[PDB]
Amino acid sequence: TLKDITRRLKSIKNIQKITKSMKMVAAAKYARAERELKPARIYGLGSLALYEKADIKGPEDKKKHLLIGVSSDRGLCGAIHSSIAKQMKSEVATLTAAGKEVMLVGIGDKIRGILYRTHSDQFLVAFKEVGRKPPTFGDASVIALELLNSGYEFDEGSIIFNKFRSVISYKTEEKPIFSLNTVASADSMSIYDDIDADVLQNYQEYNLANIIYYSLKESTTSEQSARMTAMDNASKNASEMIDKLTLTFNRTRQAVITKELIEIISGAAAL
Amino acid sequence: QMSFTFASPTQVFFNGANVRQVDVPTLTGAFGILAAHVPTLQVLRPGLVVVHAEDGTTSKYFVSSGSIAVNADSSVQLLAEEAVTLDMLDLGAAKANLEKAQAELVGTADEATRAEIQIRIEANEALVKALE
Amino acid sequence: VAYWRQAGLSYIRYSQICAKAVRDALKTEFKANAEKTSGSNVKIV
Amino acid sequence: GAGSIREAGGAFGKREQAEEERYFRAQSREQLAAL
Amino acid sequence: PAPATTFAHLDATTVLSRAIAELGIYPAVDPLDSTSRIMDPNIVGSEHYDVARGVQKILQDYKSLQDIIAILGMDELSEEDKLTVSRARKIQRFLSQPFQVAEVFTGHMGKLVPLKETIKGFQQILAGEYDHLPEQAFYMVGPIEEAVAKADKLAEEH
Amino acid sequence: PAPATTFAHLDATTVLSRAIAELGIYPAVDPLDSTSRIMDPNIVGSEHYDVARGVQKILQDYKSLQDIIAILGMDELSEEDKLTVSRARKIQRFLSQPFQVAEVFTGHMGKLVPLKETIKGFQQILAGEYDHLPEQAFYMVGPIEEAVAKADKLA
Amino acid sequence: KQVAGTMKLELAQYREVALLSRGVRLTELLKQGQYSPMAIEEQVAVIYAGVRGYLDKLEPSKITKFENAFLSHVVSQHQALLGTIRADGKISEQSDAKLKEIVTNFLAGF
Amino acid sequence: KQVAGTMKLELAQYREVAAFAQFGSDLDAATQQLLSRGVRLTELLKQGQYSPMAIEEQVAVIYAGVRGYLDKLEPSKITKFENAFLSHVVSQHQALLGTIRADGKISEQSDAKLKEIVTNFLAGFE
Repeated sequence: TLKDITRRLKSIKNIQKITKSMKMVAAAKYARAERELKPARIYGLGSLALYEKADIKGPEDKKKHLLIGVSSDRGLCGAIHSSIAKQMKSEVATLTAAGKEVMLVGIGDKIRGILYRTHSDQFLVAFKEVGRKPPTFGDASVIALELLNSGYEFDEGSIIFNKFRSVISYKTEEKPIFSLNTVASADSMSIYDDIDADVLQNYQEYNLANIIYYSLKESTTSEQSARMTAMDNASKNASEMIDKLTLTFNRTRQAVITKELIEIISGAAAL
Repeated sequence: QMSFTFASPTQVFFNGANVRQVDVPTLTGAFGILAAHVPTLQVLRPGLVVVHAEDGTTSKYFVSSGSIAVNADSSVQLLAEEAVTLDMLDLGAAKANLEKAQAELVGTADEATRAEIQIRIEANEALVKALE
Repeated sequence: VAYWRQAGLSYIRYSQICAKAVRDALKTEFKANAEKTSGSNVKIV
Repeated sequence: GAGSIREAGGAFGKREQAEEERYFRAQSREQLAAL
Repeated sequence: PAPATTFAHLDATTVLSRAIAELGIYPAVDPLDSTSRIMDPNIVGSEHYDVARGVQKILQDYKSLQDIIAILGMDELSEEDKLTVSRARKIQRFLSQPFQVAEVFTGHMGKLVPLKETIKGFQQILAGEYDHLPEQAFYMVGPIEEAVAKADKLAEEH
Repeated sequence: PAPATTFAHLDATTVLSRAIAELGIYPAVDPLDSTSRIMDPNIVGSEHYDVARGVQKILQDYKSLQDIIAILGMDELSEEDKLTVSRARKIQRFLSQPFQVAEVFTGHMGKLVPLKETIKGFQQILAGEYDHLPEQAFYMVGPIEEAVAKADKLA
Repeated sequence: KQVAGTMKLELAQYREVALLSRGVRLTELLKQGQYSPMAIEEQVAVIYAGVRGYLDKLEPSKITKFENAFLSHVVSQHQALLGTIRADGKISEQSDAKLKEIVTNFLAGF
Repeated sequence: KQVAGTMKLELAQYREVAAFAQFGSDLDAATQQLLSRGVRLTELLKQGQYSPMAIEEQVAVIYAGVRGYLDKLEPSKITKFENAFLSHVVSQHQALLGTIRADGKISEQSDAKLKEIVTNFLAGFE
């Protein structure tokens, strides 16, 4: 029917316009995210230089684990939240199969929404309003407080984020999070002078905040790139459907004109 | 020999730079780091960070807190949550906020709230002492 | 062990208070951008 | 062609209506408890 | 050709839309398709004309925002866009009215709302005087007093 | 008018589709346009009836999702929606079959699948017993055992 | 009319967002076999059981079979309540409570 | 000609970038300025029924619109301005109106007089 085809044409044209505008907006936000990712990367990677020079190795036999997953509250990205959820589920499986008591944290509503139906006994806290405004160090500080002011004395942790490689490529990375007992009991830390348990506690708290900040600043850039490419693809597909439906519409309008002519001609020929 | 990385969550001041001495206000005292300084790791308190370049010139910053790591390869990593050059602060606001914090201390009766008031007091005291 | 740790605080809260105090003492030419750049927006569930 | 996505009644108009109804029923529950 | 030829023979055309009847709103009048020849500020007054034009403009803006809602969802609009959508939904509900001849269909009782009561109600919903009341209080009521009363009863029970 | 008038004279209709034929699925039967009057539990058995109705349900759900899948890509669906899409695609493949009259221009030997083996294979696909096999393993096979053999031959 | 006004309202509200579990319950309750026309009293009993909450404790998949069993029970040991609904045309609060307790017991036993 | 060439170019650019509205706050300064100038000019083309304007008053209004003396103003206010300003220029500036109408063009003296009138009115506008 001509009216159905016209309805569908108008609908898909609106969809194409909206996805094009969203691609432009994601490009504008990704520019700023990739600009802010340089000093944030220097900061967050200098925060980890100690554990790479002292070669902290974590415990092999400890019991409790804390698994953080970094995502946002916004969709239309692609395989961002799904990658985080797949890694989190795989790691929870591989840890619980080793007897380790695992507790989950989800930064961003999408990861909690994905994992809350199957992994909800193994859950500690989640965080909301991640993605609208760019992440700040205040966000990492708040997450680190509510991870510290929670009473869950973990033995080891991991944080699963989307490390940004390029405009097209991001890779789901995982970083370790050590406890006071892991960095205090290490034999490679005997060369660090003027150290007691209190300074190590303060240092581990600050480094938790730092690794959360670094993960947020990588994930925001990865997600803005993914959303830009996803909206680009959506606009491409909408244009394809628009072309096919325009062909169908022209066909149908020609057929309708011919049918009306034939009706008029057959009415006139019967007189 | 000293490779010094000084950074804030949003700004990099030094990145592998070759400085010759850095003065830092650690929570267990102030100290000056030169090349081959003994490895240490500390957390900072509010105060001035004076970086000495190989050519005698010094750069003063004010850091609010954060961490400092001197490693065995003479690589120093200073990471401040809020690092600010001294020309961005004013003395009057530091003094006014110090007065307000002292008043709220003499008023408060809790223990953890009083701890927070004391932290703000000592931060503003460091600000006042550092500005002039 | 500092006085605030005896009172139960953490270094994250210590840092927060100290950074907020350093921000409050900024001359207003930098203050707005400083409080925007470092302000927290995440909420807990 | 304003409002033509919802007007076509496709798979995108149904999800638009579902989104509006979800959001505004949540907001109505939030506004009724505070009254 | 028959309705299109009838259109030019009228002075105030009221167009009933099936899409509005499917929303549960009755009467199913299309606010963006009905036209009167006395909708003139030199005939009905500037307040009535301004309220009518503001209602039509907010409904057209709602139509435009529904596409962005369809693609993005309702949780991504500027707070003024959410305010526009909320007021537009409230104006849609409040345009509906229970009829005396529909008591068998609706169940509700009929209402006969004066002109100035209508103008005042819509002027207040446009100004924002009921952004705290839920949208379902304006549905199938008379004047705005009934809307406030229904909101009160809803808050009490729910 | 001619096929529309013929529709009323038939007890069973097999409606072939060009769109399905361009997907490589042969025979090109449209599974949501073909009907029969003995598709009745009291005639074909409750097992047959349930398998057929479940297959048609999952294909209709896939068709409903097709629009969002086309524009917003595969990643903007839920988990149950992705599971429905995967099972529906496996069922689409498994509905195809090599004919013996088509051996000449396809090389694949024809398959004559008994009714019970068909019901069993589709019951198993609907259950999820093959959610781990790729969808290309169900394309142009006979019974479901040939599907698992082709799956083991791909990997 | 008593049961169906509420059922129509809830089915509309479910179509608006397709609560949701009650809506799915009512949808799967509207399904019917072929050549099996139910009596109006049994229809009223089923729609009552579905609209009063006695079906949200069950998964949508099993609803159908419950109905069958339910009907069986009601047409085996409760011909009195069905005859009452049939003669009076309406349900009385007494018979409301009767069918209430019947369906509660059956759901407990189901 | 002088005013409408610029107005047409600016409205064409606004139509090019109009789809980006309702997101324009998250786009570069050029797009936001195109959107703003376009909304101002669009509010300038509204008119009331049975009230046709003289060509010189249209020229004055379009001059105010395209030269940038409305960017700082709010959209919902534009109409009001366009009304008040008009009354103003009809009472206390009939000489410049007569000059523009008799010469058919905005001379450089007339351009400076228009600029002065509009900037002073906008300085004293609410």
